[PDB]
Amino acid sequence: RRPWYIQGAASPKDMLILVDVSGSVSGLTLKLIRTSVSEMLETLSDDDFVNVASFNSNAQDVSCFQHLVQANVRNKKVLKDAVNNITAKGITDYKK
Amino acid sequence: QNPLRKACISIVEWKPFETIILLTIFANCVALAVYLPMPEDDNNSLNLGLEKLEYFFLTVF
Repeated sequence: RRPWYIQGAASPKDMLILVDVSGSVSGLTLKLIRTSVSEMLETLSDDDFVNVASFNSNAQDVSCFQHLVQANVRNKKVLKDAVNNITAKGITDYKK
Repeated sequence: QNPLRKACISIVEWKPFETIILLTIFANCVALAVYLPMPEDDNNSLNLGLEKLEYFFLTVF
């Protein structure tokens, strides 16, 4: 997980974490999804770009960004603080 | 009280009808055993295919 390893082990990325906030993920699945998205963001460096969508019968962004941002310490902090507020309710629609 | 102008159906009630109803109430009980309840208003395909098929059971009874 170290910066030097994750740097020398691949090329810069354009990640788009697509959380599922349907009703069925409510309970323990939602908690594990929050912790997982955070621990996944912690594997991004400053050359990689990231954004966290979220879909439940409607696909919306999870934060104030609406496009791929640079994944530095401040942007990752924004994304984590916005993911920790996710709630689960609705139907699922993978096409949206 | 009422005369025999309404009884267009009294003849059919004494047919082997209770079998058609005892095997219609069984499919309606099985259509409640396969219903899978999901948390917080979620739903899947089959649960939507059983809410329509409930009008077919609400009309026979």
